[PDB]
Amino acid sequence: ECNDPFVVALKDKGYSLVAYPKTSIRPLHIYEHTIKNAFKRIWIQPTSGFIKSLFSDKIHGAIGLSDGRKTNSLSSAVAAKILESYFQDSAPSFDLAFENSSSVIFHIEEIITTDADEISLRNWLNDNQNELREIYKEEIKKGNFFVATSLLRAKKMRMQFERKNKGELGVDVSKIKNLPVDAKLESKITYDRLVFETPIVFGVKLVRLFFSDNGILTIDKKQDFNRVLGENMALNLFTEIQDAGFIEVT
Repeated sequence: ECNDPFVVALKDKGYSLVAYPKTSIRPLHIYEHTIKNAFKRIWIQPTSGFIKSLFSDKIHGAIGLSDGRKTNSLSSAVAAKILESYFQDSAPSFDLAFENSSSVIFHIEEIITTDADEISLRNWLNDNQNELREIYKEEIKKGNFFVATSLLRAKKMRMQFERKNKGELGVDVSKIKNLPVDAKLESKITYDRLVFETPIVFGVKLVRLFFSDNGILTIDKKQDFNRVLGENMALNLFTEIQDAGFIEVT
Protein backbone atom coordinates (compact mmCIF):
# COMPACT_ATOMS: atom_id res chain seq x y z
CA GLU A 1 0.00 0.00 0.00
CA CYS A 2 1.61 3.20 -1.26
CA ASN A 3 1.68 6.16 1.11
CA ASP A 4 2.81 8.84 -1.31
CA PRO A 5 0.41 11.83 -1.39
CA PHE A 6 0.36 11.60 -5.19
CA VAL A 7 -1.04 8.05 -5.17
CA VAL A 8 -3.20 8.53 -2.06
CA ALA A 9 -4.87 11.46 -3.82
CA LEU A 10 -5.46 9.23 -6.84
CA LYS A 11 -7.21 6.53 -4.81
CA ASP A 12 -9.60 9.15 -3.37
CA LYS A 13 -11.11 9.78 -6.82
CA GLY A 14 -11.16 6.06 -7.69
CA TYR A 15 -8.23 6.25 -10.13
CA SER A 16 -5.73 3.41 -10.43
CA LEU A 17 -2.31 3.92 -12.02
CA VAL A 18 -1.89 2.31 -15.44
CA ALA A 19 1.09 0.37 -16.71
CA TYR A 20 2.51 1.50 -20.03
CA PRO A 21 -0.52 1.05 -22.30
CA LYS A 22 0.03 -1.64 -24.89
CA THR A 23 -3.65 -0.92 -25.64
CA SER A 24 -4.01 2.82 -24.96
CA ILE A 25 -7.36 2.41 -23.21
CA ARG A 26 -10.33 4.62 -24.06
CA PRO A 27 -13.17 6.12 -22.00
CA LEU A 28 -16.53 4.33 -21.80
CA HIS A 29 -14.88 1.01 -22.72
CA ILE A 30 -15.44 -2.34 -21.02
CA TYR A 31 -12.67 -4.45 -19.49
CA GLU A 32 -13.06 -7.86 -17.84
CA HIS A 33 -11.28 -8.34 -14.51
CA THR A 34 -9.30 -11.57 -14.25
CA ILE A 35 -6.68 -11.72 -11.49
CA LYS A 36 -5.18 -9.24 -9.01
CA ASN A 37 -4.76 -5.93 -10.86
CA ALA A 38 -4.92 -7.45 -14.36
CA PHE A 39 -7.59 -6.72 -16.96
CA LYS A 40 -8.58 -8.10 -20.35
CA ARG A 41 -10.06 -6.07 -23.20
CA ILE A 42 -13.60 -6.99 -24.26
CA TRP A 43 -14.24 -6.98 -28.02
CA ILE A 44 -17.79 -6.35 -29.25
CA GLN A 45 -18.67 -7.00 -32.89
CA PRO A 46 -16.89 -1.72 -36.13
CA THR A 47 -15.56 -4.12 -33.49
CA SER A 48 -14.89 -2.05 -30.38
CA GLY A 49 -15.00 -2.03 -26.59
CA PHE A 50 -17.56 0.78 -26.41
CA ILE A 51 -20.33 0.37 -23.86
CA LYS A 52 -22.93 1.65 -26.34
CA SER A 53 -21.99 -1.28 -28.61
CA LEU A 54 -23.34 -3.66 -25.94
CA PHE A 55 -26.88 -2.70 -27.01
CA SER A 56 -28.99 -2.69 -30.17
CA ASP A 57 -29.73 0.14 -32.61
CA LYS A 58 -32.69 1.63 -30.71
CA ILE A 59 -30.62 3.82 -28.39
CA HIS A 60 -31.80 7.35 -27.61
CA GLY A 61 -29.23 8.18 -24.97
CA ALA A 62 -26.31 10.57 -24.53
CA ILE A 63 -23.61 9.68 -22.02
CA GLY A 64 -21.93 12.95 -21.06
CA LEU A 65 -18.30 12.81 -22.18
CA SER A 66 -16.05 15.82 -21.63
CA ASP A 67 -12.33 16.49 -22.07
CA GLY A 68 -11.06 18.67 -19.23
CA ARG A 69 1.21 16.96 -9.04
CA LYS A 70 4.48 15.30 -8.07
CA THR A 71 5.56 12.51 -5.75
CA ASN A 72 7.63 12.69 -2.59
CA SER A 73 11.34 11.89 -2.61
CA LEU A 74 11.84 8.19 -3.31
CA SER A 75 14.87 5.95 -2.94
CA SER A 76 16.45 4.95 -6.24
CA ALA A 77 15.67 1.27 -5.61
CA VAL A 78 12.01 2.18 -5.14
CA ALA A 79 12.11 4.27 -8.32
CA ALA A 80 13.78 1.30 -10.03
CA LYS A 81 10.93 -1.02 -9.03
CA ILE A 82 8.37 1.57 -10.15
CA LEU A 83 9.65 1.68 -13.73
CA GLU A 84 10.21 -2.08 -13.68
CA SER A 85 6.50 -2.60 -13.01
CA TYR A 86 5.46 0.28 -15.28
CA PHE A 87 7.29 -1.08 -18.34
CA GLN A 88 6.79 -4.77 -17.50
CA ASP A 89 6.15 -5.74 -21.13
CA SER A 90 9.57 -5.06 -22.68
CA ALA A 91 11.47 -5.93 -19.45
CA PRO A 92 13.93 -3.03 -19.08
CA SER A 93 16.96 -2.93 -16.81
CA PHE A 94 17.33 -0.11 -14.27
CA ASP A 95 19.14 -1.92 -11.42
CA LEU A 96 22.40 0.04 -11.07
CA ALA A 97 21.54 2.79 -13.56
CA PHE A 98 20.44 4.94 -10.59
CA GLU A 99 23.63 4.39 -8.57
CA ASN A 100 24.44 8.11 -8.37
CA SER A 101 20.84 8.93 -7.38
CA SER A 102 20.24 9.67 -3.70
CA SER A 103 16.57 10.59 -4.22
CA VAL A 104 14.23 10.71 -7.21
CA ILE A 105 11.11 12.83 -7.76
CA PHE A 106 8.41 11.90 -10.25
CA HIS A 107 6.80 14.87 -12.01
CA ILE A 108 3.43 14.45 -13.73
CA GLU A 109 2.40 17.83 -15.16
CA GLU A 110 0.11 19.13 -17.90
CA ILE A 111 -2.85 16.98 -16.91
CA ILE A 112 -5.86 16.57 -19.20
CA THR A 113 -8.87 14.61 -17.94
CA THR A 114 -11.39 12.70 -20.06
CA ASP A 115 -14.27 12.45 -17.58
CA ALA A 116 -17.51 10.75 -18.58
CA ASP A 117 -20.63 11.84 -16.70
CA GLU A 118 -21.18 9.05 -14.19
CA ILE A 119 -24.71 10.24 -13.36
CA SER A 120 -25.62 10.26 -17.05
CA LEU A 121 -24.07 6.80 -17.43
CA ARG A 122 -26.41 5.19 -14.88
CA ASN A 123 -29.55 6.79 -16.32
CA TRP A 124 -28.35 5.79 -19.78
CA LEU A 125 -27.93 2.21 -18.54
CA ASN A 126 -31.37 2.17 -16.92
CA ASP A 127 -33.37 3.57 -19.86
CA ASN A 128 -31.69 1.42 -22.53
CA GLN A 129 -31.60 -1.79 -20.46
CA ASN A 130 -34.35 -3.44 -22.52
CA GLU A 131 -32.06 -3.12 -25.57
CA LEU A 132 -29.13 -5.02 -24.02
CA ARG A 133 -27.73 -7.95 -26.00
CA GLU A 134 -28.69 -11.27 -24.43
CA ILE A 135 -25.31 -12.85 -25.21
CA TYR A 136 -23.61 -10.10 -23.20
CA LYS A 137 -26.29 -10.14 -20.50
CA GLU A 138 -25.28 -13.53 -19.09
CA GLU A 139 -21.62 -12.47 -18.92
CA ILE A 140 -22.52 -9.14 -17.28
CA LYS A 141 -24.16 -11.23 -14.55
CA LYS A 142 -20.74 -12.67 -13.65
CA GLY A 143 -19.84 -9.33 -12.04
CA ASN A 144 -16.39 -8.91 -13.61
CA PHE A 145 -17.27 -6.15 -16.09
CA PHE A 146 -15.78 -2.71 -15.43
CA VAL A 147 -16.52 0.57 -17.23
CA ALA A 148 -13.75 3.14 -17.64
CA THR A 149 -15.51 6.33 -16.55
CA SER A 150 -12.50 8.68 -16.43
CA LEU A 151 -8.98 8.98 -17.84
CA LEU A 152 -5.85 10.70 -16.55
CA ARG A 153 -3.50 11.90 -19.29
CA ALA A 154 -0.18 13.72 -18.94
CA LYS A 155 1.47 15.87 -21.60
CA LYS A 156 4.65 16.28 -19.51
CA MET A 157 6.26 13.54 -17.42
CA ARG A 158 9.79 13.88 -16.08
CA MET A 159 11.99 12.48 -13.32
CA GLN A 160 14.31 14.53 -11.10
CA PHE A 161 17.46 12.80 -9.83
CA GLU A 162 19.37 14.31 -6.91
CA ARG A 163 23.12 13.74 -7.17
CA LYS A 164 24.83 11.69 -4.50
CA ASN A 165 28.04 12.83 -6.22
CA LYS A 166 28.06 16.15 -8.05
CA GLY A 167 30.02 16.25 -11.28
CA GLU A 168 28.59 12.84 -12.22
CA LEU A 169 25.16 12.40 -13.78
CA GLY A 170 22.36 11.47 -11.40
CA VAL A 171 21.14 8.92 -13.96
CA ASP A 172 23.50 6.79 -16.07
CA VAL A 173 21.54 6.31 -19.30
CA SER A 174 24.02 3.61 -20.38
CA LYS A 175 22.50 1.07 -17.95
CA ILE A 176 18.96 1.67 -19.29
CA LYS A 177 18.68 -1.47 -21.38
CA ASN A 178 15.25 -1.68 -22.98
CA LEU A 179 13.09 1.43 -22.52
CA PRO A 180 9.88 1.52 -24.64
CA VAL A 181 9.67 5.34 -24.66
CA ASP A 182 12.12 8.07 -25.70
CA ALA A 183 14.00 9.96 -22.97
CA LYS A 184 16.56 12.78 -23.04
CA LEU A 185 18.21 14.95 -20.40
CA GLU A 186 16.95 18.42 -19.43
CA SER A 187 19.08 21.56 -19.12
CA LYS A 188 21.16 21.85 -15.96
CA ILE A 189 21.52 24.78 -13.54
CA THR A 190 22.31 21.16 -9.00
CA TYR A 191 20.34 18.04 -9.91
CA ASP A 192 19.58 16.01 -13.02
CA ARG A 193 16.21 15.93 -14.77
CA LEU A 194 15.07 13.19 -17.15
CA VAL A 195 12.16 13.82 -19.53
CA PHE A 196 10.01 11.33 -21.46
CA GLU A 197 8.32 12.28 -24.73
CA THR A 198 4.52 12.13 -24.77
CA PRO A 199 1.86 12.64 -27.49
CA ILE A 200 -0.14 9.42 -22.56
CA VAL A 201 -2.49 7.67 -20.12
CA PHE A 202 -1.38 7.10 -16.52
CA GLY A 203 -4.68 6.87 -14.61
CA VAL A 204 -8.07 5.19 -15.13
CA LYS A 205 -11.28 5.18 -13.09
CA LEU A 206 -12.96 1.76 -13.35
CA VAL A 207 -16.51 1.27 -12.07
CA ARG A 208 -18.11 -2.16 -12.05
CA LEU A 209 -20.99 -2.77 -14.48
CA PHE A 210 -23.43 -4.95 -12.55
CA PHE A 211 -27.07 -5.86 -11.99
CA SER A 212 -28.55 -4.61 -8.72
CA ASP A 213 -30.69 -6.73 -6.38
CA ASN A 214 -33.90 -5.85 -8.23
CA GLY A 215 -32.03 -6.66 -11.44
CA ILE A 216 -31.45 -3.18 -12.89
CA LEU A 217 -28.42 -2.57 -15.10
CA THR A 218 -26.41 0.14 -13.34
CA ILE A 219 -23.09 1.30 -11.93
CA ASP A 220 -24.66 2.65 -8.71
CA LYS A 221 -24.85 0.55 -5.56
CA LYS A 222 -27.83 2.69 -4.42
CA GLN A 223 -29.82 2.00 -7.60
CA ASP A 224 -32.87 0.36 -6.02
CA PHE A 225 -33.12 3.10 -3.36
CA ASN A 226 -35.98 5.55 -3.35
CA ARG A 227 -34.64 8.56 -5.22
CA VAL A 228 -33.88 11.70 -3.18
CA LEU A 229 -32.37 14.95 -4.44
CA GLY A 230 -29.44 14.66 -2.06
CA GLU A 231 -28.61 11.14 -3.21
CA ASN A 232 -24.95 10.43 -3.89
CA MET A 233 -23.95 7.70 -6.32
CA ALA A 234 -22.14 4.89 -4.50
CA LEU A 235 -19.91 3.49 -7.22
CA ASN A 236 -18.37 0.01 -7.20
CA LEU A 237 -14.81 1.23 -7.67
CA PHE A 238 -11.91 -1.09 -8.47
CA THR A 239 -9.76 0.89 -6.03
CA GLU A 240 -12.20 -0.41 -3.39
CA ILE A 241 -11.67 -4.04 -4.46
CA GLN A 242 -9.56 -5.57 -1.69
CA ASP A 243 -6.61 -7.75 -2.69
CA ALA A 244 -5.20 -10.49 -0.50
CA GLY A 245 -1.42 -10.18 -0.68
CA PHE A 246 -0.77 -13.65 -2.07
CA ILE A 247 2.88 -14.07 -3.03
CA GLU A 248 3.96 -16.29 -5.93
CA VAL A 249 7.22 -18.28 -5.90
CA THR A 250 8.14 -19.60 -9.34
